[PDB]
Amino acid sequence: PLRYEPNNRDFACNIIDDLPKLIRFVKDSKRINIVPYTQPNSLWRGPDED
Amino acid sequence: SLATFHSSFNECDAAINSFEEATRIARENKDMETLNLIMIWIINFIEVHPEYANRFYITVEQIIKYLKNSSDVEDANIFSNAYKFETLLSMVKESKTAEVSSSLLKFMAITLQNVPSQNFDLFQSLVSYEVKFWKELGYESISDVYEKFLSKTSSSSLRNYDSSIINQDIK
Repeated sequence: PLRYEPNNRDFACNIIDDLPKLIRFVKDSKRINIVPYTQPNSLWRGPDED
Repeated sequence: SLATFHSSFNECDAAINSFEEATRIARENKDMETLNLIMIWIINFIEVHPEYANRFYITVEQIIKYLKNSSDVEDANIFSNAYKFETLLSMVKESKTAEVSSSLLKFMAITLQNVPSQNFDLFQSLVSYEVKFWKELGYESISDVYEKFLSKTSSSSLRNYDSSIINQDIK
């Protein structure tokens, strides 16, 4: 587990968070639907609810 | 249009009095569709000359709230216009970068959804904002790609005719 506590000497701000997250195009039998993007390995790496 | 001609010669104040009387005549006709044409012309004039935002009888924020919920049909290009004006105000207001990107996303998605070739004016304005937006972030690599699409000497209506020559001279 990484612990990146906020430090004044670290000005390396992040912009990927500000930019909106991507989406995915998956088509089922009925129609083409749009779902939020998840990394192929994010299901077992996602932030756990528990 | 005479007000537009007045704005082309940088008269500015003389155009305001001429435009003001345009609103009164529109009410007498009692037709809704022409007011949107009037309202769109409002902020286009303020966008070129932001120093006159106080002189108008309607603040710029009032228009954005009206056009966003204007209708769901028979607008086509109104919403494409509506969201870009919010983006300029948000950029000027130095709002949070999360909101500016989201607002610009709204304008980029609606412009490219329909034909961008026919609406050459807004497509150029998209490029001008996006180059300016990303240049402000400090990423010239992204700005360069969009810069090759900004058209030169094309300029826009109601803003002089030698503005393109002057702008090229500044650089």
